[PDB]
Amino acid sequence: FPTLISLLEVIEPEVLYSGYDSTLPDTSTRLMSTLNRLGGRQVVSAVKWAKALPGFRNLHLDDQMTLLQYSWMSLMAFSLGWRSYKQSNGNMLCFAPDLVINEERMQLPYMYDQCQQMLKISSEFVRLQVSYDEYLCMKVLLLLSTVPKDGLKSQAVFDEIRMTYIKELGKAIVKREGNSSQNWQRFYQLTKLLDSMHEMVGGLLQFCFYTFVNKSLSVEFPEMLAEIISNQLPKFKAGSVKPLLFHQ
Amino acid sequence: SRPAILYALLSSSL
Ligand SMILES: C[C@@H]1C[C@H]2[C@@H]3CCC4=CC(=O)C=C[C@]4(C)[C@@]3(F)[C@@H](O)C[C@]2(C)[C@@]1(O)C(=O)CO
Ligand SMILES: C[As](C)(=O)[O-]
Repeated sequence: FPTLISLLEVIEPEVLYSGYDSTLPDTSTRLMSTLNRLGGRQVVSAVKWAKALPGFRNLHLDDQMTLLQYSWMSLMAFSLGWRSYKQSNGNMLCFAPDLVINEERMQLPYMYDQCQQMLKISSEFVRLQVSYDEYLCMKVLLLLSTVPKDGLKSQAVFDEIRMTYIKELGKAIVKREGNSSQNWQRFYQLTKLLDSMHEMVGGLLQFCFYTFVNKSLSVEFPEMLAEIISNQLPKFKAGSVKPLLFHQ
Repeated sequence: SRPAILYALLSSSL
C-alpha cells in the first residue's frame, strides 16, 4: 500500500519543452503567443494529473470541470514559481528548460509588468524555503481553493478531499522538522501563502483576460485555453466566484 | 458555452 505523498510525487507532470525557435528574434507578441501555446499543453498535463489525483474522481463531473476552470492559472503560475525557485533561486522565470526569461528579455514592450507579477510567486518560495513535499500538497490545495458562490453539486465529497490534503500538508511540514510547536508557525506561513495566491493569480488572470479580449495586441491562444478562458470570462466579470481562505 | 476539449478529457466517453 503506497503513501499519499509518494503518489503525489509519481503523478507530478514532467516539465514540458516549448520548442521555441531561438533563431528568430524575440517580439512581445511572439513570446506571449509562445507562452500561451505552452500553457495549453501544460493544462492538458494538469487535467491528466487531476484525473489521477486520489480523491478527485469522486467529485461530480461538473465539479471537476468547475475546479479546473477556476484554478488552472493558479496551478500553472505555482509550478512556474517552483521551477524558477529551483533552477535560478527566483532570479529568472524558467517557463521551460528551452525558454528562460531573464532580466534582459523582460525589457520587451508589455513584458516587464507581467513578468514582475510572476516573479512575486517565485520569491515567496525563496523567502519561505519551501520543500518539494510542501509544494506538492499546496499545489493540490490550489485546485481546491476556488469554488462558485453558491457551492458545488457534491459539496459532501469536496469537503472530505480538501480535508485530506490539508492533513497531508501537515505531514509534509512535520517531515521537514519534527513535532515542535514551530510546526504550527510554519503551517500558518504556508497557509498565508496559499491565501495570498488569490491576489497574485488575480493579477495574472487580469492580464490574461485583457490579452485574450483585446484583438489588436495579436496574442494567440490555443483552442484548449481559448475555450476555457471565454467560458470563464463572464463568470469572473460577474464576481460569482468565492475564494476559500484560511485566514482573516 | 461549455469548454469542449476539457469536457472530452474529463468524461472520456465514446
Ligand atoms: C501575464 C499572463 C499570465 C501568463 C501565464 C502564467 C502562468 C503560465 C505558466 C507557464 O509555464 C506557461 C503559461 C502560463 C499559463 C502563462 F505564462 C501564459 O499562458 C501567458 C499568460 C496568460 C500571460 O503572460 C498573458 O496573458 C500573455 O498572453
Ligand atoms: C503523461 As504527462 C508526464 O504529459 O502528464
